[PDB]
Amino acid sequence: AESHRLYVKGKHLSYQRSKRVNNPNVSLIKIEGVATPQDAQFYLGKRIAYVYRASKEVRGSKIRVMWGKVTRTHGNSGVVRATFRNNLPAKTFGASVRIFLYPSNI
Amino acid sequence: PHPKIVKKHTKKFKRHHSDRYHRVAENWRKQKGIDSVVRRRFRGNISQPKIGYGSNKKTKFLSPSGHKTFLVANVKDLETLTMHTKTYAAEIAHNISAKNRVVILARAKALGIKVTNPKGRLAL
Amino acid sequence: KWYPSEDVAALKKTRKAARPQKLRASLVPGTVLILLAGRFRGKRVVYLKHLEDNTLLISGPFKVNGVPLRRVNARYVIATSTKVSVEGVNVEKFNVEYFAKEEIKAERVEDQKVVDKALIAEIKKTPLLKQYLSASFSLKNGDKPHMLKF
Amino acid sequence: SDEIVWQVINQSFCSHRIKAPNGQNFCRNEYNVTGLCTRQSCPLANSKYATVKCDNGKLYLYMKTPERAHTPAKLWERIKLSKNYTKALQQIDEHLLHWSKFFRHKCKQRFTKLTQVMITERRLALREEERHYVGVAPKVKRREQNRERKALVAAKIEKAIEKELMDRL
RNA sequence: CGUGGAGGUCAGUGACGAAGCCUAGACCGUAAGGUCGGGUCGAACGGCCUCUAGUGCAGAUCUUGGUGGUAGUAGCUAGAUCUAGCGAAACCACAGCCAAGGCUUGG
RNA sequence: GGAAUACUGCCAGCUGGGACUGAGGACUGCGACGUAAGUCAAGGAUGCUGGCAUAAUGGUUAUAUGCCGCCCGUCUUGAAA
RNA sequence: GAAAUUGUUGAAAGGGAAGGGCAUUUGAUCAGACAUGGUGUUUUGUGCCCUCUGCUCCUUGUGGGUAGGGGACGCAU
Repeated sequence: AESHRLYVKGKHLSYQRSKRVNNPNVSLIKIEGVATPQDAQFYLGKRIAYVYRASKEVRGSKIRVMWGKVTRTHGNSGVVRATFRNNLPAKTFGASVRIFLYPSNI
Repeated sequence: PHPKIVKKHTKKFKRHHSDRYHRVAENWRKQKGIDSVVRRRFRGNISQPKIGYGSNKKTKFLSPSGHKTFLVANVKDLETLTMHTKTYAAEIAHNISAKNRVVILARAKALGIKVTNPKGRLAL
Repeated sequence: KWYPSEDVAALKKTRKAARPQKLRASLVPGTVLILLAGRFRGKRVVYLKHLEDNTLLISGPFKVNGVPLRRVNARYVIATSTKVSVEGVNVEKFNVEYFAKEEIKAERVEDQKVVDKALIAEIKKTPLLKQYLSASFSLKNGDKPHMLKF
Repeated sequence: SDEIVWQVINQSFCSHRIKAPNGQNFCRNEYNVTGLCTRQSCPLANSKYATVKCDNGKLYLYMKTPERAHTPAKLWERIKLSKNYTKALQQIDEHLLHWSKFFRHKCKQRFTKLTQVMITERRLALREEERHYVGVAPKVKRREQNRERKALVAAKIEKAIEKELMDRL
């Protein structure tokens, strides 16, 4: 096919933060097409994978990934807190985060 | 096996202003100045040592690989470990020569004890 | 057959029994499953048997889209609504052991053709449902899997 | 009496005791089970005791009692033990009879371990003839490096090459 | 916990390299501290149980030594203000682009 | 006249989705279902299956980016300077 | 042969600051088992096993130590 995308796309935004103290445990995620929390409830628990490049070829491929889940809803507009294993670099606020579809429970 | 080994705090504490001065060293010491920021614990300053960091009596003193450490000199000394090969692992005090290490090695594999620091002073 | 020789702690009685799996409502054999993960990702296969290790079994049928007989975990699969008829297909010929392992073992191929024929012949009873298992699946633009109905 | 000999060993020092970096302190006596000098394993304060020990032969169960307490040159009795792990264990819990559970429980273990040790040492006797360990003294190092450096320096190494090539021409 | 010496004890360790110092190596201690791996070095040294002190450093316009910034400066010997050569000190927590609240909010 | 619906409530009613933890380490206890033997969701988690030794992963480091933190000590504590 | 302090070579950032705290990122970089078995089952030699024959010391006991002639439980295969 032309389009093999199996994953909704999204934007990384912030770490969770107070007005001053951030808490870079849990990235906050914006999801494309979710405008509302009850839309979120579908996504909670899928596997987010942040994907980027490294010019030094590591495993035989220069494309690297961090994985992680999506835990709970955030705010009324449908931000969704995700926590990766190794926290997102904060180099990327507003970079495209991919939200796969599985675990699949419907 | 053993529980999962958790340090509670893995970063060595440094002495306030250690780096801005050499005449001050890196070994933690208290701040007795009643005005100081590190003593009164203002936000954003270094973290004191305090008891709550004390680790888990189960896994305390455990080296990562899961054994403990016990520090031996001659073979007659490691023979105390015939019993515990599952808890203690023994390593070879620095001043041992390269003559006797190889002995503690051979005999320490026969007993099946883990030596944390083989390869010290020994080529092939 | 020695004595424990260095004493350890005996376990306690673990009170957690092993109780059989409860599949979700939307899986009954013959659903068209879309895969999610694996080299076969995003394809469309047919759900036949629910094995005993808590995974499903799926066939392409390999004659069509390339997916052979395979064991596949329940959670990574999306369950469509479009049924078929499995009833004229044998089942029990294989289970966890048939997939235990240690190129191709000609037997495996044989079974492949066996289920192949009958099953495909069943599929030909529906229009286009032949192709619909050939083509891959993918989100298109604007697609909103929280609004979709599979 | 014995509890005193203990408490003396638990405040003053034994000739032998270790105090590993964690809180616990071994007992390096040749004769004891468990190798930790604590009330019930320290052979010096018991007066009734039994261990297992290799001779370079098989594994003699050594025993003592109160009665030879004053006659050390011969205090420890001794027994050999079979090559049947099964029969061994039966010999051990045989001789020990109403000796309390400690020594059957543990002595059995020391037997198991030393037997395994034997078996290993037997394997390792048969293995890896190759690549022995070796040390190199420090001044051996220093000497080698320098003398090498001078070796190269002495050979301008191209003059040889070219002159050999003019040769070949 | 650590430092100097002492009385025991490890039949402790040591020219096959003791101390010491370096370390973008490791582990242990919550921490004081500890223990190993490389590297340089050359002759003594350490752990446990106890004794005894001239025993623990950031400060003292601290003492003594070494160094700097100040600066090749202010300047003073050959050459025609220039050049060459020679060469200080006072002072030094740090560093000094704005404006209003007195770090913050703007430029 | 006759039902219904919202509102506040009740349930020792049913059921789906997600997260974080798995402390303890023979048995003893309280129990529930059992014809009984036994069973069990009852005094703290187990099973299955995947990846790995030119390992898996782990670290130190210099930088990066996000937010936070100004110069220490003494002395009148109060423009706390 | 330490530090302060300086030179060179390389790294890295910088143009308006250095330093610290929580967290990952990227680069470099280092470590990363003489693990190589276990439970059996069989074939076959040998001997501390079997059967003869002794000898010895003493805590004289449900003990050690040891020799020779042979034969088929530990060990090797």
